[PDB]
Amino acid sequence: MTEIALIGNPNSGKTSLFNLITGHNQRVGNWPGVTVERKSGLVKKNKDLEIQDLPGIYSMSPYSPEEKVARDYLLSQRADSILNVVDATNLERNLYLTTQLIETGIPVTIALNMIDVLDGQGKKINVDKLSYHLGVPVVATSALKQTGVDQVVKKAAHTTTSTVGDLAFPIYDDRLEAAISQILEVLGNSVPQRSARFYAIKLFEQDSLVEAELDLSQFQRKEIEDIIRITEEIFTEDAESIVINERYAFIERVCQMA
Ligand SMILES: Nc1nc2c(ncn2[C@@H]2O[C@H](COP(=O)(O)OP(=O)(O)O)[C@@H](O)[C@H]2O)c(=O)[nH]1
Repeated sequence: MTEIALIGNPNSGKTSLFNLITGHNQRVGNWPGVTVERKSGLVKKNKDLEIQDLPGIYSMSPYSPEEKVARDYLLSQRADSILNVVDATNLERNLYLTTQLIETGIPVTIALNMIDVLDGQGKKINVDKLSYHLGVPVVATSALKQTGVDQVVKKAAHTTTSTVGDLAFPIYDDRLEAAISQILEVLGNSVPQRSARFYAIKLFEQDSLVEAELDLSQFQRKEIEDIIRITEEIFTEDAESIVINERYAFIERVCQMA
């Protein structure tokens, strides 16, 4: 019925949560022809929902096979929803992947895990103000104390590709936004409308996998090269770095509440 994808940074509490949600309704196996573990399973309480676990990754780079597995699954549109496990204690760095996940076009829910530790240190997070400015639902969870779990799985199940109409994509500096829009318009119907922005930013970044597994015309390829060149001249920096700078700048802007 409903396909929810669990993903986040290594040691954010993925396995911990995954175990509490699925119980022993788990199946361990293979991603095709890749030396990467594949596990999935039914939600213990709502048996019509299935959770597909994804590799612990810091970002959708084209290098490690763990990230090719994650990129491919989330762009296959098999998942109805993305349940993002975020470490509360290292909130800033965790959101880096989050911004990339949102761009896939599959609705993202944040399980702000390890909320118990946050209290011990003294640091606080405004869950309401964070959620709104980030544009995604945020449910504080603790895999230790076992709080927020059922509340986040419920949120995830109701935040799907068939429920969500308006998807707030992280808006960056106008100069980069001009480029994304220029790449998008040129792409036309060559990319899935949902994943359009993911592919657009990946083409700007000059991503190996995206370019290779996309049959773009001579006209399209030339136009995308021009846009990249001029944007590099405007920012006086390479395309990969403009995007990295823009993600963190957005992350600090969102942390105007935290
Ligand atoms: N205090 C606290 N610890 C947690 C919580 N969730 C996970 N952990 C701890 O995080 C460590 C790694 O958990 P794990 O699920 O393997 O992280 P993963 O690599 O994302 O799967 C373990 O030692 C857990 O005790 C939590 O909500 N609160």
